[PDB]
Amino acid sequence: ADPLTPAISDRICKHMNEDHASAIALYAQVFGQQTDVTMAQMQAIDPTGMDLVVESEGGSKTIRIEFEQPLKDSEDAHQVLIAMAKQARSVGKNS
Amino acid sequence: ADPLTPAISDRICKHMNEDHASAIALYAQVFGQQTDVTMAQMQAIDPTGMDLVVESEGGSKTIRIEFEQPLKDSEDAHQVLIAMAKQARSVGKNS
Ligand code: HEM
Repeated sequence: ADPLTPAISDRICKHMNEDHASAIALYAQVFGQQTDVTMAQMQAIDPTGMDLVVESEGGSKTIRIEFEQPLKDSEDAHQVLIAMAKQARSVGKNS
Repeated sequence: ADPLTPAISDRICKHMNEDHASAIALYAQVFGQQTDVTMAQMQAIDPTGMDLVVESEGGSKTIRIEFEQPLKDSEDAHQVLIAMAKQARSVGKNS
């Protein structure tokens, strides 16, 4: 796969924001430890983490989630976004 | 997104077979109604369905799963592959 350039990041974030916004809000809630998330957007994803813009009652906040293991290409990014969505759905059941 | 040409199909199937083989076996079990699936591969995906090659004890069999609604582009393909994986994991619990 292609390495995680800012160009590739932009395209990943664009597609997540348009077609996977529910998953991003799950990331913000479970991995970002944010309580009453209204919506969340991905601003960037890079080898070591992702930057989320998170909306709630108190307005907007930017947070960073750091990955346990650095991403080496867009396939690593795919696998982590899949795994994080599954893990967040499991955790979000119990609050 | 790009329309579902055989070229795009080839690339989707290639990536599913290399990085999502577990999901394909779930498709074969739940949507293909195949019992003791050893492994499954995607041979083609087109606007109306997907062709799976499915290995079991009795050897190899090709099956077709037809989509309720035809796919119009690669994003539709993405959404159906995601949904089918989630649905198969739910069903596969109860046998
Ligand atoms: C050849 C291209 C692609 C294929 C074949 C593909 C296939 C899949 C499959 C099978 C899943 C379900 C995984 C599972 O539940 O086991 C999935 C999930 C996902 N993919 Fe892709 N994908 C592709 C490209 C992309 C791209 C370009 C992005 C983002 C920029 C992306 C983002 C995601 C996300 C976020 C999920 C999880 C969605 C959710 O949990 O609701 N995928 N993909």
